[PDB]
Amino acid sequence: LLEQKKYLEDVKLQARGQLQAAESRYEAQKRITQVFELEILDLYGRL
Amino acid sequence: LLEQKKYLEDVKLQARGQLQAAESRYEAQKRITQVFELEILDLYGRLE
Amino acid sequence: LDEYIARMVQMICLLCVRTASSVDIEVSLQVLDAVVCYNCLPAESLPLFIVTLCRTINVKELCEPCWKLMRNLLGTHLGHSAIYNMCHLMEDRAYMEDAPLLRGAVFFVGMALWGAHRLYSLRNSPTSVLPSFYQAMACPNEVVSYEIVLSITRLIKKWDILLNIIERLLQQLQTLDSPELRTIVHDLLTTVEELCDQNEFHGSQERYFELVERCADQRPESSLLNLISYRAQSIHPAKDGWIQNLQALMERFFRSESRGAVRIKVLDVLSFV
Amino acid sequence: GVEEKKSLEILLKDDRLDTEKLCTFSQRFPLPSMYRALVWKVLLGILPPHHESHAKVMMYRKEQYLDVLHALKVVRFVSDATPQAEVYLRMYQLESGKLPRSPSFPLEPDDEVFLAIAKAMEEMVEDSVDCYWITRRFVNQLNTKYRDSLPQLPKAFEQYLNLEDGRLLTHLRMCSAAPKLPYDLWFKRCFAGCLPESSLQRVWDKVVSGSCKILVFVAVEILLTFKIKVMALNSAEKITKFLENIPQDSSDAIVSKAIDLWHKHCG
Repeated sequence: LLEQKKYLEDVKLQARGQLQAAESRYEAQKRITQVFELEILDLYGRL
Repeated sequence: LLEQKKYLEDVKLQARGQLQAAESRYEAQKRITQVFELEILDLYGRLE
Repeated sequence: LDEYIARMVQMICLLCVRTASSVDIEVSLQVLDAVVCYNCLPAESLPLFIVTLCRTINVKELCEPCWKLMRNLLGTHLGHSAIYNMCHLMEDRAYMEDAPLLRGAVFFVGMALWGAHRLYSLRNSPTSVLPSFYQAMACPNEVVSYEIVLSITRLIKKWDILLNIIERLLQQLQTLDSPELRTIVHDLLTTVEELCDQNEFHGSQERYFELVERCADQRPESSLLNLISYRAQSIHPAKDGWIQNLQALMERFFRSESRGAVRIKVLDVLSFV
Repeated sequence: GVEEKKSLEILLKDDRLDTEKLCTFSQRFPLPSMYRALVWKVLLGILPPHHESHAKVMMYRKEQYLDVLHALKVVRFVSDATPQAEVYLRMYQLESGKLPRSPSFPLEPDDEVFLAIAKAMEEMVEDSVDCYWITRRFVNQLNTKYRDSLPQLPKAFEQYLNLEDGRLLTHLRMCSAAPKLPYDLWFKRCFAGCLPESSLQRVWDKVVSGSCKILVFVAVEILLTFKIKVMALNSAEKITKFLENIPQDSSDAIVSKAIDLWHKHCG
């Protein structure tokens, strides 16, 4: 039972980290997305 | 013991749900990036 | 007109290339075609016009052996413009029945792929050009998908997750087209494609769709060691519960299975669990 | 049914928001309109069984909504001079990766069905963010969950109105109007626009909670409620036009009868 309680704490911690990793991935993706949007406006700078 | 088991199960469900929630944002962002580069090359053709 | 030097004190050149177009559809198979592409050659030695026609007429030629002539023409043609690819992909409608056309077009476009970049100068933008290929695969034909698989395999010899997901859908439609036009070549290219995917897997930056593709291609056509890595990654999740997943795999690989080796494998996996 | 409303709110009181309890609640009782949208969000997976988490889900929803709208603005696929159903079309086609190239491209049946649902959905729920999640998930469970029964719906409708009224079925066979009855608007588009929206989500309660063939019964209850107009006609054109120019009087009674109809054939 004590081992099971320790396992529950470990799984909760693992769930927290995976979420943050995915979110950071989304952030990185957002940086290329914003950079891509900018270059679009730059080439709009032609007309 | 059984009680702790069911506690674990519910917590797992909750976590996975709220995770795939943001995974939707992930998918959507990738789609936005895709169509972006598409129109990027499109106007590249339209450029000269 | 082979006497012609690149000087243009004239204007009707657009009409003469219209004529070259009208006539090249039926010419000699090895000489007068050479002459008409030869007269097309100095066109790039001059400013030009709307030449979507030049696309649709310099495309149904790559089949017959003239590779180097068309290659030179189109390579040096890719200057002063890039919109070539745009109309190329605009040629992905009402054309599902134009195997040679799409064949030549996409094979030439493969220049934009990792195989050989004789231009090396234009905006790469491969993720953009990809789904056009998924479209072009709207009709199942051997040689077109053949050049497609050859071009994509060359490209993948190397990042952009979107690149991946798209070509994932590409090979998905591929495996969808396999059970019908069961040639005895694309089986190879496909399975060896899975293999080389499993090799650059270490730096693939890809997703796990790959593994589930094996589940779709679970037909023993796929190699055995493929299945080994497969079951490994597929049990990798099962750690505390999700028993239904475990037993589903068990069915797929203990009841429905022939090669006893992987049976031993799944069995010892269960034992470990 | 105010006691039913209190049983609903006590089903919603626990931070463990089961769906099958709500599923039974729906299958036996139409829902309070004010709380309809809400349960649909949890009915349609938009919200987990734990309300306290819905806070973050809302942020994810508002974000994937602002993002797609801003993108469509950037590419100029959508113009601010468009409707609510039409503005969502760019987001769907995009989210589904099948966004076309020409903003003036012709449309496809799914587009019109999706466009109709969005117009009906907008009337059903004032919140645009809630409507996008609802229409998405609804069209989804249509094309991926209940598409198993959607093609073979007219034959089932004939079978089910058959043993309850063969008179309005026998004449149809003579009429040569059977193979041309387009229940799509009432089955695929699910009454979106023809019947009054403000009084339509009653059946859509069980629908979003998982009632597929129930529209069949509602179709039955459009041949019972308007038997004379269909009978006063024969040719498939007059029949289908009357089905189009159906009055907007008593959709209430139609759905109330279809309740007992769906109870009679199914349970």
